[PDB]
Amino acid sequence: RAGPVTWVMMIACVVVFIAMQILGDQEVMLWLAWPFDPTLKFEFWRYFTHALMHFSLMHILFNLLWWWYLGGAVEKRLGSGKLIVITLISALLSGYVQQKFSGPWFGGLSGVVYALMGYVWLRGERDPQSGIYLQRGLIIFALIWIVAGWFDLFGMSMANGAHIAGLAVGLAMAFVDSL
Ligand SMILES: *C(=O)c1cc(N)ccc1[C@@H](*)C(=O)OC
Repeated sequence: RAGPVTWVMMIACVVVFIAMQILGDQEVMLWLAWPFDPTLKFEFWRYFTHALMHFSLMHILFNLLWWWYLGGAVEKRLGSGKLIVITLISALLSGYVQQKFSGPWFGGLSGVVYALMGYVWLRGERDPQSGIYLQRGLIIFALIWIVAGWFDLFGMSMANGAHIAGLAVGLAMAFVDSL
């Protein structure tokens, strides 16, 4: 079954998604979004918690499916702490880039997912002895996912700075780790 980190991320995203349905999207964003006013700059959770918010059923479903699979794999083969760090780094960096180009009103675990895609792949392709890799078939679907993000094929208004920054981060960490 899914490790503790894989699990708590999924439950946290579900809990937050429920709150967004009950209270509305904007209201939850007041609390969890990247700082949108200078008065909010020291509320350090916001640099990360944007990743917990999803704006539709499909948004959350596909993110959690990928997270469940890729995150679960990282945790099992490389440990909980490693998944934690990939998650914090990709969340922080993807938010930063997204914000830079589009402002603070955004959310979604997809920055982390793309990081996990790049990470699991490059790490298997450069350090097979790590005991983790992205199976041939899933490489294909990962690529399609990336293509869909890049060309805005999801039918989402959300921009896609988060997407490329996430992938770049995952690749970079795999590089460093395979050394
Ligand atoms: C994904 O979670 C996400 C998040 C943000 N902030 C911007 C874009 C995207 C793209 C996406 O949902 O790809 C699936």
